[PDB]
Amino acid sequence: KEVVLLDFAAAGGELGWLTHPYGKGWDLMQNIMNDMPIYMYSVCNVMSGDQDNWLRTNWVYRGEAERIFIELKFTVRDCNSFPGGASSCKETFNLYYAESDLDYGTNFQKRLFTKIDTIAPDEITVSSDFEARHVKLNVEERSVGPLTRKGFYLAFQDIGACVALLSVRVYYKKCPELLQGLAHFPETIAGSDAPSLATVAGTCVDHAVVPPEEPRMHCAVDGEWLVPIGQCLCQAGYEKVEDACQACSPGFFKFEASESPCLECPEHTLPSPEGATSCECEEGFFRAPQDPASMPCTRPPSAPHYLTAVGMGAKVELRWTPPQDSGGREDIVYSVTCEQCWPSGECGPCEASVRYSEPPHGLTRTSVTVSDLEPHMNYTFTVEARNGVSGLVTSRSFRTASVEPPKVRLEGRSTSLSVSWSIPPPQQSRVWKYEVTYRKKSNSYNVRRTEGFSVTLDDLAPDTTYLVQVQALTQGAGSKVHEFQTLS
Amino acid sequence: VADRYAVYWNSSNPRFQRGDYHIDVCINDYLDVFCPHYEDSVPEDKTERYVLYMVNFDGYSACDHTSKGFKRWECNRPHSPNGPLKFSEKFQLFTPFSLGFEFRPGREYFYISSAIPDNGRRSCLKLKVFVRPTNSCM
Repeated sequence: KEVVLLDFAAAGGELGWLTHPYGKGWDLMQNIMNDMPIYMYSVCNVMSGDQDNWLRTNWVYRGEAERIFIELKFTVRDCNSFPGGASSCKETFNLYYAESDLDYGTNFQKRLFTKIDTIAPDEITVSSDFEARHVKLNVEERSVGPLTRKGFYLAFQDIGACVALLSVRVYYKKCPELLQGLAHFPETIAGSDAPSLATVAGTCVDHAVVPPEEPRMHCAVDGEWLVPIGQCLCQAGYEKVEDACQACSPGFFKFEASESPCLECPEHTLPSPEGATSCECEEGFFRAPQDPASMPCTRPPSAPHYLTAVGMGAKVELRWTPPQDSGGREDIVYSVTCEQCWPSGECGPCEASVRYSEPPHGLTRTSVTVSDLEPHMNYTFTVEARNGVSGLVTSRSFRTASVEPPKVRLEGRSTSLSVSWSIPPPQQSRVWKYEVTYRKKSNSYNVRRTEGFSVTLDDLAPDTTYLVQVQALTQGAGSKVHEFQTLS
Repeated sequence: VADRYAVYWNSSNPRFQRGDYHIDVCINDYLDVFCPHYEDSVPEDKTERYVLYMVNFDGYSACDHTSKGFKRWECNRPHSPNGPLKFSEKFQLFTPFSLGFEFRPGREYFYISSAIPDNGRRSCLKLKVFVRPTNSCM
């Protein structure tokens, strides 16, 4: 943006500039142009030989100006258009300037002034331009710097030309007040040196902050802000609306300082007030200290839907399933505990002699093997399900599970094998059917079924070892493998 | 007079009330037109305002600038600061500026005025300038 220090055309002819020599050179003329009253300094001593006429402007307070720009508007008359026209006619005039600490007033010494440049017209005014009322107004601009003293003059030297000065405009350039990157940059003065890049620190607008680079701009000599470094961010609870930061709307939130808008409240949450960093949880639900506020409120899971405790051999196998209700979480872990009971009646916690095929806590698997158990003892295993928000409630979600084969003998043989078995009468009600399996002593065996307690394996090979097992089926428990040999 | 000729352009001036106001000048002499000036204690109704035109005879004689004149000055500030608004004309031979006004020895030039609030455009205030021949000017 340009700050004007001098504007002749705007002064309405009230400036009264100093001329030299006294009342000989430039004159203040007045005319009408564009139906408007205008003033101008003009001189046309084209017949008088060696001319040296000076027009000095009033003392101009420099202020903070380093490089000033001088805009001249003027006309120059064709040297050919003079009935007489001595070879002393010129078509240029000179632009001078002088720095000063104080106003010399009526004092004028030429050799104080330094020449800036020769001013020449792009358009010459010809004689025909005269009966046609045609004004050819030239525009010329120069610049000088660095200005260093309190003030300065401008001076115009005529050397024998036909000129009229319509406008004189002096100004310096000012990098405009700036709102960018959510920061504020004051109006600063364009330096004088061409390679001038003044670093201007910015101020974070209200409710803005620098999170981790601090905002900076660079003012050039032409008044342009060049290279932006860093920025201010709409911090938590705030977002970017147009050129500033605004509090999050009701029902929205923002947890960090980012260039993202406010996220609307997730599921199972309570409507938020303005400028919320996170939405509060709905009754009965929670969030973990690692959950993003975009994640819906969750809760502890239900118990493992199913749990089976089978005593295959001497070890017991625990096989379970994920809860019907996960509480809307995916970080579910399991933990197993044990109680002992002597069918004595007395009970107590599991002994330290019981081992697990896997550390009984922090389980992600849905099964574990328990070994080293005392016989006949009634073991009750409880498997608990826990997710990320379990530590925020006292309740527990778990499921419990507590942990005679046929005695078989040969009643005869031939070549075939006549087999019989037995189980205590109290158990006889439980068995639906008995399953007899017989293989030859790798992938092909034969199985029959009976509700009775004896079967005769038929169609067998002579002098042969067979693997016979009898399992008690229920709506179970199988015997050990027996080796029975046929006759010869 | 001397070198500058002051002309107070208002209907109260006896010079204009005689209807034959004219000045004999030489090249490089000046014409200083002083517009009507009133203090702030005037309802601006008796205040006089004019548009001044440079015209020929028939325009001069008929008080008509139409097709015979250039609009020259405008007395539109009856309350200017430093005394009356002033316009100046230098009777120069050659103009420094494109299309400035040039004057020749032994020639006559004419200025007429038309009231801004308009009175009737009848008998306008007028001025004849006679630029004396070189023989007469010293």
